[PDB]
Amino acid sequence: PQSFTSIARIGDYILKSPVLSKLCVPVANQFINLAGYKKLGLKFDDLIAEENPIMQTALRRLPEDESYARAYRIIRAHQTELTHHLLPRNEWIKAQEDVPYLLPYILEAEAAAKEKDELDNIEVSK
Amino acid sequence: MTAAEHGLHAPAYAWSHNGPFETFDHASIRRGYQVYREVCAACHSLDRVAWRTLVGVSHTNEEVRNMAEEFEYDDEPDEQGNPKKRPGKLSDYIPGPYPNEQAARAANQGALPPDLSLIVKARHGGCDYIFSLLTGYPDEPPAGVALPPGSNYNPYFPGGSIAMARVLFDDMVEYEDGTPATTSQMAKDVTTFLNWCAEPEHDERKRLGLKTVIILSSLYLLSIWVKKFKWAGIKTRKFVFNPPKPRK
Amino acid sequence: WRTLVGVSHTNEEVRNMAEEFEYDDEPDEQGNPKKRPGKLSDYIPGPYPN
Amino acid sequence: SSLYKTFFKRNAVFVGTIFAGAFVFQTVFDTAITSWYENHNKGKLWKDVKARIA
Amino acid sequence: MAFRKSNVYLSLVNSYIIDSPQPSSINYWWNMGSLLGLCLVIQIVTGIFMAMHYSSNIELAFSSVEHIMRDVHNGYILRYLHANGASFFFMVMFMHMAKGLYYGSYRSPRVTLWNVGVIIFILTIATAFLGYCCVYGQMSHWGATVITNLFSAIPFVGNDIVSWLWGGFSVSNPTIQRFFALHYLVPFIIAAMVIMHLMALHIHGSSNPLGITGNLDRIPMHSYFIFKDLVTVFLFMLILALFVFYSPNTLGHPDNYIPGNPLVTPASIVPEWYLLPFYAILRSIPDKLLGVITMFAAILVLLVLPFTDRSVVRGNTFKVLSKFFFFIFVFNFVLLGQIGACHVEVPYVLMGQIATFIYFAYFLIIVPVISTIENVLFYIGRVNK
Amino acid sequence: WGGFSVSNPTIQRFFALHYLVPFIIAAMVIMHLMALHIHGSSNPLGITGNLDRIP
Amino acid sequence: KVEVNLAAIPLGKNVVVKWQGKPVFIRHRTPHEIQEANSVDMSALKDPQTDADRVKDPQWLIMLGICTHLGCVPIGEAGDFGGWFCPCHGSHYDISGRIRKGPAPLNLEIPAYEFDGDKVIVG
Amino acid sequence: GPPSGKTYMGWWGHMGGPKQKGITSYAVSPYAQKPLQGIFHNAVFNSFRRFKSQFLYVLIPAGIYWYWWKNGNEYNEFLYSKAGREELERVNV
Amino acid sequence: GPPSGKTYMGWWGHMGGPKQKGITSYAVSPYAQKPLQGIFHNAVFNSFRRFKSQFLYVLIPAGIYWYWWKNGNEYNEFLYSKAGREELERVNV
Ligand SMILES: CCCCCCCCCCC(=O)OC[C@H](COP(=O)(O)OC[C@H](O)COP(=O)(O)OC[C@@H](COC(=O)CC)OC(=O)CCC)OC(=O)CCCCCCCC
Ligand SMILES: CCCCCCCCCCCCCCCCCC(=O)OC[C@H](COP(=O)(O)OCCN)OC(=O)CCCCCCCCCCCCC
Ligand code: HEM
Ligand code: HEM
Ligand code: HEM
Ligand code: HEM
Ligand SMILES: COc1c(O)c(C)c(C/C=C(\C)CC/C=C(\C)CC/C=C(\C)CC/C=C(\C)CC/C=C(\C)CCC=C(C)C)c(O)c1OC
Ligand SMILES: CCCCCCCCCCCCCCC(=O)OCCCOP(=O)(O)OC[C@@H](O)COP(=O)(O)OCCCOC(C)=O
Ligand SMILES: Cc1cccc(-n2nnn(C)c2=O)c1COc1ccn(-c2ccc(Cl)cc2)n1
Ligand code: FES
Repeated sequence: PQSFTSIARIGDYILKSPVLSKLCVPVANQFINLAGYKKLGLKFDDLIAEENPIMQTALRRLPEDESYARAYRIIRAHQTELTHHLLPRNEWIKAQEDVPYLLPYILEAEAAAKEKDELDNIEVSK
Repeated sequence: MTAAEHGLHAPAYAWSHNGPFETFDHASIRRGYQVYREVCAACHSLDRVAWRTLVGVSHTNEEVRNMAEEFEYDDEPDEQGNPKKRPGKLSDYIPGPYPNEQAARAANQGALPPDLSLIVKARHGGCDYIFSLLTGYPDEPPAGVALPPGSNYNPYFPGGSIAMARVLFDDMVEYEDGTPATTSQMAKDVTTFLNWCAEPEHDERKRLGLKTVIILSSLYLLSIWVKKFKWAGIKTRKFVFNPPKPRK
Repeated sequence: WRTLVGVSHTNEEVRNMAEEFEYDDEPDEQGNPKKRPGKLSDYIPGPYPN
Repeated sequence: SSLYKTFFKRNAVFVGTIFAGAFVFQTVFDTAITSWYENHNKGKLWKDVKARIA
Repeated sequence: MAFRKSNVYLSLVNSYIIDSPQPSSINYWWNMGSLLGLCLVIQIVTGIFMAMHYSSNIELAFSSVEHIMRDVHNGYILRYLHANGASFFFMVMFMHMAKGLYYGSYRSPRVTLWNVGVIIFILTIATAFLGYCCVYGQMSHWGATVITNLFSAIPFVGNDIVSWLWGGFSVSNPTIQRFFALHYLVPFIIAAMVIMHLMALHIHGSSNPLGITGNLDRIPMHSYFIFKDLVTVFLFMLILALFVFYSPNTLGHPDNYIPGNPLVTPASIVPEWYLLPFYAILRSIPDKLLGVITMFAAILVLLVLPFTDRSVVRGNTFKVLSKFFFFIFVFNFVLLGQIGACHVEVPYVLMGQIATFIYFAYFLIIVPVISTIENVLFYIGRVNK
Repeated sequence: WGGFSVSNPTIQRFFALHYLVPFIIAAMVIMHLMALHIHGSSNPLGITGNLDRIP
Repeated sequence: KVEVNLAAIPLGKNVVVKWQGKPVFIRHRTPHEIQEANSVDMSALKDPQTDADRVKDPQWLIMLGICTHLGCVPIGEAGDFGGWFCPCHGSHYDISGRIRKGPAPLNLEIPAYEFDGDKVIVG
Repeated sequence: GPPSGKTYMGWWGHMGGPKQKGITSYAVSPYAQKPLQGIFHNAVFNSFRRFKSQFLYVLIPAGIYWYWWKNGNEYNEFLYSKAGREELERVNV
Repeated sequence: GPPSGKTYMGWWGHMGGPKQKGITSYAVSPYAQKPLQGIFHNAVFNSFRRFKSQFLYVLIPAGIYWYWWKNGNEYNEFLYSKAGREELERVNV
């Protein structure tokens, strides 16, 4: 549990620097291909642990057609693992389909929870 | 540490009770008790072994009754309260040569010879260590070693200095069945007899282990078959997804 | 013997009462038996051997 | 096959035939192993040494 | 409804081993908790039947174990199943704890389940120590002397704890008679903590090797995982029977067949194989009070693990760098056991000091640093800015 | 008996069984309290108590 | 606490009594080795005391052996000076009991024996 | 009895996942299938595919800790031999 | 978890009795009352009222079993005295 606000703060500083982007981004591409979740037909946002109130808020606000597609990818990955196989190569998730569909719902639920903490522990300045 | 402080490593001889389907050689246990009584028993006790456990293993019931009746044991006291003595019976234990350990050290220049009832299980090496010790006394120590007076050299003992001299020499025992009693023959017979004294269950344990391994390896193969039958509906299950219409 | 000290006799009195009896000692260096007088950790002896 | 259709005819065995055949199994299994074990070690047992002193 | 659901006692059986919803994709590593309940039953049953023939006096303890091996009918089966069954109890427990390290089972919402399991591990180490001293061999006397003298370094209460633990001035007759009575009792405290362990498991269920939710695809316990449990039960009994009947003294020391003597020191004093990594941590600190704290902190450092894992993904299945450093921690634990069975010599003293550092730096330095690096690599490998 | 009369094996096995049965009684007391919890206690009038309860 | 008298000590021995479950080494000291005990320099040792602070006894000699190594035990007076050559790691030392020859840097606790009127109580 | 705190698992009928719509599943009875048709190709081809994917995460840490133990064992054997006697005196100070 | 069989007790709010309507109750705090005002009249008058209502169900069975034991004890004392020696021989056959 780091934060998704802290991950985006460090990651945006790397991608805007011209010399840090040429050195860290090819390492991150080989790290994802060696992980192997796309061979089970999954995206990265399916992998996030969900037993926390921030993540339960973001899953309620997801549109209905994307919640049906997410539930099918999770069920298909549980059946593929118990048979100890991988999916056929025409059903692997491509690189241009691995998009962060759930990240904008996470970042707005976290900014509202931080604003509620700063107002409940505020000091008057008379 | 130094290799002299560890002791020399004992090699691996081909004992006839090595192997999962092998028993003791009971003609070598009988020959090994005779080397115990005539050679070892002058200084060693065998305190965990009763007379009755020898019947049906190396001697008959009539033979052990005559061996036990050559020793004297304490009886219940008299009607006046005076002590008494009696000969031995089958429920007695084999007696030792010394009354206490102060008298044992006085006859052996301060050293105490141990009890030999568990000596095979209590040494690293097992039967191979006891055989290599009794046949591994050199005629002279190597050049440079200074022995204290009253010690002997044996390279299998840790430190190389032992308080037991060489005891086994050729034709010091006349065997009953006619086997030639050399040094290596008599050293092989005591080690088989002393392994029976430490593990008298050995022949029965290896026969109950044959029944247990056959039954448990048949239950293991039958349970793999039954598990693959009951899981066959889950393993070949298929899923299809048609995305719902956006009415909702 | 030690349980009598402070109840009916002094420490000096019980030491003289215990030293009038003979007890078994640890054996000799040759392995022969030995005897010794009594001390405060001994028990009060009886008149018969069995 | 069909020899597991002659004795049982499409059913399971039963709970009483399991307990009845288990006791018949114990006496035949114990005799067959004691015979193989003593034949493998022939000449070393006490009943072979006892004969050779007589 | 059915009678197994309405009866007060049968509903507890139905809700735990019959109708319990399980994730579909759990593998054979999830079968180790069932084997640990079988191990605890074997130890309690074989120990009660041996306790009818045992005498705990200082001059009768060694000879009553020899009386069990020679005079009691099938008494050698009772002892060898008991002595080898304790080594099998520790091997399955090491594999059960390492499964939770690899798959992230310590994480929320299963933190209370992890904390109760740490208490079970401490009580099992104490049980095996107390029963080993009841043989009163030569290894039993000098192993109890080394451990009980460690508590004399505590300031101002050192000499009062050790004299109360002995009942006298050394390891004597009151020490062995009280070690046997405490050995009968602590297995019943372990059985009460196992019930509290299963109550915390019931409210959230098990995890799965993918690290994601399992509420979408469940199968019941009866006839899938009842018959998958039978496969590892019959393999456990077959390997244990090969040790009990064909090699019954491989996992022991030959010096424990010598009766214990307070006036003769053995040449080497070494524990059993499952206490050897914690014995090498103790001998690596030269101070005497700091060694006792460090040996007990090697168990309590498992409690800090829910807080130093900084990852948003549960488990090691899709993590490259977390998989590499998991097996560094595993083979470092085997090297600590090999060092603890050697003499205090060059270069084994420096090797045991570096390996003690790598043990503690895994929980406190390595895991929080590489969890943060993997969070950022997952981000910048997808987002295009 | 473990023999032909009340002897040494009789007393050594009676003490080991005496240590164990108090722990079986403690497990039956828990099963006793589970059956009490589903219906509650009775009262000295013999009639229902669901109309007037105190914690 | 065991109680022994003056001339009731085993004089020409090294008796290892199990007083309080502890090995302990006892020697009759003849008054001729005050010339001979401390001819050894204690700078060849690692920490010096005196003969005086160690042995407060003129003609008797006691020291216990709950050793900080693991609890070893020596062999009687052969070896180098009249001391005690030990077979565990090759240690041997002086007639009084202070180690430097062999790897043992410290020295042992002396028992708190006590004299009161023709008595000595080891304890 | 009273209710307790909230959980993340339910029971049969109210297990607690998202709502499902559009997925259909098919199965076939185990009595209608041929017995043990994975005893050959799964044991040779599939187990080789699972082995070589995960063998560099295990054997590179295993080779580091085995090289370290083997040089420390061979250096201790040299120190207590006859040729290593003047090195033993200077690494013991 | 699943639900279990039906009971006759509930919990706070749904205990399981009949519906109540028309009953009102009143109480007063224990801090506003005078302490121990039943130490005299309850101990003498009320305990005497509870005693004598239930004392014939206990003392009529108690007097039957005490009269029976007292005659059997006095007859055994006569049989083993000197005067009861020829009755002892004929009740022992
Ligand atoms: C102290 C003694 C205890 C004895 C009992 C403990 C036994 C359990 C060993 C630990 C373990 O759980 O590892 C299992 C793991 C494989 O888990 P998986 O679900 O991914 O593979 C399912 C399989 O493909 C289909 O398994 P399937 O159901 O098709 O066949 C069953 C299989 C029996 O398997 C077992 O019983 C467990 C070993 O039958 C056969 O193998 C046929 C040949 C006779 O294996 C591995 O991942 C690596 C193998 C070596 C790991 C050993 C590490 C120990 C230090
Ligand atoms: C107090 C702290 C105590 C801690 C105890 C630490 C010591 C534990 C000793 C047992 C270690 C065994 C590790 C058990 C962990 C199990 C989880 C695991 O590692 O997963 C198996 C691993 C990866 O599994 P995947 O899910 O990714 O896919 C598998 C497809 N074949 O797939 C594999 O790579 C196979 C695993 C093989 C592991 C072999 C290495 C262990 C060797 C131990 C030798 C010890 C005796 C000398
Ligand atoms: C065939 C005859 C004998 C056998 C098999 C035998 C066996 C043994 C064994 C196994 C040991 C222990 C070795 C060890 O601890 O590593 C031993 C030690 C000893 N034996 Fe014997 N023994 C025999 C005859 C004798 C005899 C005749 C004597 C006569 C004095 C004797 C005196 C001793 C002594 C003093 C020791 C102690 C040695 C030491 O601790 O250094 N033994 N014997
Ligand atoms: C979690 C459960 C237990 C564990 C891990 C355990 C462990 C051990 C161990 C390691 C030994 C030494 C074995 C040897 O080397 O000979 C031992 C000995 C012994 N244990 Fe246990 N024990 C357990 C339960 C029990 C119980 C419940 C009892 C008694 C009711 C018991 C009775 C004994 C006895 C009598 C010995 C005597 C020595 C022997 O017979 O081997 N054990 N125990
Ligand atoms: C000694 C007796 C023990 C018993 C009888 C026992 C029993 C069980 C059982 C039956 C399970 C569920 C099945 C499984 O996941 O394998 C389980 C899970 C678990 N146990 Fe244990 N266990 C014991 C010791 C321990 C220890 C020593 C630890 C940790 C230090 C531990 C921690 C856990 C955890 C975290 C889980 C959940 C794993 C998951 O759901 O993925 N347990 N235990
Ligand atoms: C160690 C033994 C026992 C313990 C700890 C125990 C404990 C309890 C407790 C705490 C209650 C709660 C209500 C009350 O106090 O009346 C209770 C009720 C009850 N017990 Fe026991 N008990 C024991 C033995 C027995 C025995 C020997 C019997 C009958 C043969 C019995 C039958 C009952 C019954 C029928 C009730 C319900 C009474 C009512 O609700 O009116 N119990 N018990
Ligand atoms: C996730 O999946 C699982 C799961 O897979 C399993 C298996 C279980 C099942 C749980 C276990 C296997 C662990 C339970 C084990 C215990 C509670 C151990 C307790 C042990 C005992 C109570 C031993 C008691 C033994 C005795 C009293 C011995 C009796 C001996 C006697 C009477 C000798 C005297 C005899 C005479 C003739 C005088 C789950 O609960 C579970 O969670 C849902
Ligand atoms: C058609 C059906 C056929 C199916 C056949 C399958 C049979 C297979 C049996 C063997 C398989 C596994 C072996 C293990 C076993 O049987 O365990 C017994 C039950 C498991 O434990 P539990 O009692 O369910 O949990 C027990 C615990 O989890 C529950 O904690 P508790 O304390 O009881 O809670 C109530 C607290 C009350 O406390 C008070 C104060 O009153
Ligand atoms: C030193 C030595 C030598 C010989 C045998 C044994 N020993 N004792 N029992 N067994 C099975 C043995 O092998 C030992 C003890 O070794 C260890 C190591 C850590 N502990 C320990 C830690 C926590 C607690 Cl609470 C209790 C003990 N004990
Ligand atoms: S006893 Fe300390 S070095 Fe020999």
